[PDB]
Amino acid sequence: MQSNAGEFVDLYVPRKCSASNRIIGAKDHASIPMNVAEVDKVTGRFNGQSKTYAICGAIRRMGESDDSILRLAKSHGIVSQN
Amino acid sequence: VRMNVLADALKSINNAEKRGKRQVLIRPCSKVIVRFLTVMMKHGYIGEFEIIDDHRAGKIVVNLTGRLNKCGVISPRFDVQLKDLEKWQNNLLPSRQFGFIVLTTSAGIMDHEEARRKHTGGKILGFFF
Amino acid sequence: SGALDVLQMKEEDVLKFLAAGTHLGGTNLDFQMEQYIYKRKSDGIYIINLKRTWEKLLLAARAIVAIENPADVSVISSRNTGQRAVLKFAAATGATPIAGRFTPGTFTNQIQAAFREPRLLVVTDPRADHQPLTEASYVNLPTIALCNTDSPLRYVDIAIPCNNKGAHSVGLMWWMLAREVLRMRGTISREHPWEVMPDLYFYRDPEE
Amino acid sequence: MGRVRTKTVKKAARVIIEKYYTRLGNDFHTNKRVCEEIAIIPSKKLRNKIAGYVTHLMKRIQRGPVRGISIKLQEEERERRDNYVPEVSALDQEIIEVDPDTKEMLKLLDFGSLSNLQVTQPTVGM
Amino acid sequence: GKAGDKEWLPVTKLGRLVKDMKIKSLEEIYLFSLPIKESEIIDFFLGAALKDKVLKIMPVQKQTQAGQRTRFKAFVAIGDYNGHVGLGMKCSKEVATAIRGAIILAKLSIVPVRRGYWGNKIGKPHTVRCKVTGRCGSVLVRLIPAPRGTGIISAPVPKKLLLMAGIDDCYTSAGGCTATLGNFAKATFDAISKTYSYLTPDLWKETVFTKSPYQEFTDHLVKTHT
Amino acid sequence: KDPRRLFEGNALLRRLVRIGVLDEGKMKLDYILGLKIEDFLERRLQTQVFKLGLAKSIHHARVLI
RNA sequence: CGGGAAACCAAAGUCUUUGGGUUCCGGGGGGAGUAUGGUUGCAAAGCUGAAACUUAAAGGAAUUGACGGAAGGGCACCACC
Repeated sequence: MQSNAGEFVDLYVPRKCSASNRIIGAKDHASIPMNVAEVDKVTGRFNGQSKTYAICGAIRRMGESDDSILRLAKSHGIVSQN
Repeated sequence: VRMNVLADALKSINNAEKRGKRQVLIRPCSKVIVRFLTVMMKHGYIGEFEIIDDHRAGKIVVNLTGRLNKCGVISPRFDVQLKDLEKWQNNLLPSRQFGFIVLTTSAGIMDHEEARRKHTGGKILGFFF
Repeated sequence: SGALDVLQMKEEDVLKFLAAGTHLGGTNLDFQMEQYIYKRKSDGIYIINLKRTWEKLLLAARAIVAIENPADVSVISSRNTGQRAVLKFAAATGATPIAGRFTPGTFTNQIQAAFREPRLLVVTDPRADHQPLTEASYVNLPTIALCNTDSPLRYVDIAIPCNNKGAHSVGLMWWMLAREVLRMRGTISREHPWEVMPDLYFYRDPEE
Repeated sequence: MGRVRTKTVKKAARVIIEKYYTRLGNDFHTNKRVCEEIAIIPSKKLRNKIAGYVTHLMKRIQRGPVRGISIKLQEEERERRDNYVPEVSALDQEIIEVDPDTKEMLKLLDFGSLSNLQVTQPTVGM
Repeated sequence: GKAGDKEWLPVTKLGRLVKDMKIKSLEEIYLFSLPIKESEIIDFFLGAALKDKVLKIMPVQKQTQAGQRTRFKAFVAIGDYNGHVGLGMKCSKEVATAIRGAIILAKLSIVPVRRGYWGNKIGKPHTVRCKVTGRCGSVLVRLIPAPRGTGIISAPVPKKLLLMAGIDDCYTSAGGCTATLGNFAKATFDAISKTYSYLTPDLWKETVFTKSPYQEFTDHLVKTHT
Repeated sequence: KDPRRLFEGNALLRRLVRIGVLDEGKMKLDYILGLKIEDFLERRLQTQVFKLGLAKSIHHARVLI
């Protein structure tokens, strides 16, 4: 949303679904993401450091949010042979 | 039966993206479908596609992201006169700025921007944004 | 694997699971659950993928850690088989509770006396606990859930396939979650075994 | 019937009982005195009507827990009762009897176990 | 002014962050898609210097045992002039309450508007990025970007809403029973709100995004009560 | 660059500037689009005969003229 | 999902983001399927089908009472027994 002199105008840049790459817009409160903990490898020891995904109202109402998370969590770990 | 084949491919796509789908199998495909899928591709509105070869007429798999609000087909394929292109894009595009009208001209299936630059014109195929 | 090793399967657990008869799975699959399914037993019944049941449970556990204030993860059950179960989970991990008649207007509706703003809901039957699952979807709160093969997938992100027909399957899975979360971002340390007998989770019931 | 206690009364009874159980009694005459000590009630007829219904409750409570009333002592009693556990019941006795396939369930689960086979016949719907 | 400010106290964690000066703009809420249940939140973050115009009064009624009933319905719109607007309809026993409640309802509903350039983007957005339409029970309003000086070409009621929204220039076409005002304003309200939903190519790329002020401020938003 | 747009655009601008109605950055078409009535109204006699003392009123001005 | 004014509708969906093929009928309500000419019919009648004039609502859907010699309903010697 540039303006004349490369300036950034209007007022915000919305987050985009983690499954459908579609704008979460802005009053659709039937939607939320999901912070997964990073682990200090080895195992346990929750260390931050979120691995995070945002899922749209749409996907969730269509009886996905879950799987989407899995394509999301495995593709970037953890989660394997799902 | 079938009059056109493009219109089916486009619709199939639109319903895929509307569902929340990331792939489609269109059938049966054609040189014109390829060319249109291709113009879409150059611009980002779809990912990569693949023509599978049944010993028949073809089947295409399109992998789609989700930048696509709509890809429509115009029927019939009206003739356009260089200052009917200006009239078309206004009729059916979201802002002057973006979205393409894609037509077929003597010098190739092209988005209207490429049309304006070449300086040729022809008959209207469809659109997207 | 993933996060790197020890965290994998452990026969010890695959033993508690098979024992508690989790994997047994519903005769009616349901479409969104098809992935969980390992194989269909003759004489109709499905074998859930414990390996899959396992890993997701761990994925669940991890999402429960990462919430900073442990109190505000709500463990929920109106089902009897899961009532002592969740009460126990809330005792160990921070985790506030919601058993029995969920009470409508608990997430929407400030005014109410059971008004809660969780950052994570964990539900045990998405069909029995449909109210909480619906209310949660009125206010941007993620959901872990107990799902057998034929449970509603609407508004639930993360399933842990179970059996939820019942017995200790509901007991063990809540147990293992609390066991898992205490390990992660907790302080069990040494994704070594339990001083707590898993029976402690498990339904009570009646008297003559 | 004609005397159906109204909420203003019934509430007070649930109320007192919740905060008064070990104080209250079996007998109308005494609670009535107690309501003077533990509550401020405006007319004597009301206070009587209250004492009376709450006694009808105490008479009932002292014969079986009543649908919506909780007191510290009753909680303690349920707590102790809710301990029980024997020789224990499964056993299940030497050897599980399986339905097979459930036998093939272990057989193809990499799992030893006790055994028995009796699983045949199909198998009508309805 | 001096009348003795009230004593808002918040039900909601989102609210605590706002009063604490922890949340400062609605954008945070909008990006997070936090629901807003306490009207004061809207009041503190914006609304200050946001003006509410009452659109309509029309009365209705329904039948009692011993005959009739009748009551007042008020349609209220709220918005600064830039980028924020809300719409609220209420029916109540008394006009004042109907208006007073309507305003509250409008504020809760406040919505983002994405305002854009007819084409050559100099000196900040005059119109709309694309063309967005909204429908409410057979009335449908279509907004179209227009060149500068075009202004709001709409019916008076719609012009008023679009005005508060902060749109300078826009073309409109309306179909359906435009007469039924509650419907027409509602559709237009949906139309404007749809601008945020449009994905343009500018938007095509993604983002660590945010952690949510709810999470960072979490302690802050569990005070010392219960 | 379109001979029609160039030849007439520049002319419209130059015409609009001779009268002071318009200014240079304006003095392109992108700016006339973002213009208004006062800008014309400001150039009439009447208001000038005020604007340099020689009237002291938009009034006086019109009867003077 | 989405449609529709709703009742409803997996088609009445993919319709303002309005464009797959083709065919038919309607443009407030009454006058009227009437007059009149043509046509078909043994006959009874059928098809095509106006106007003058008349009139500001005709109509649809949902919502709610009132009311019922509709169904389960009750309650009272201002009701019966």
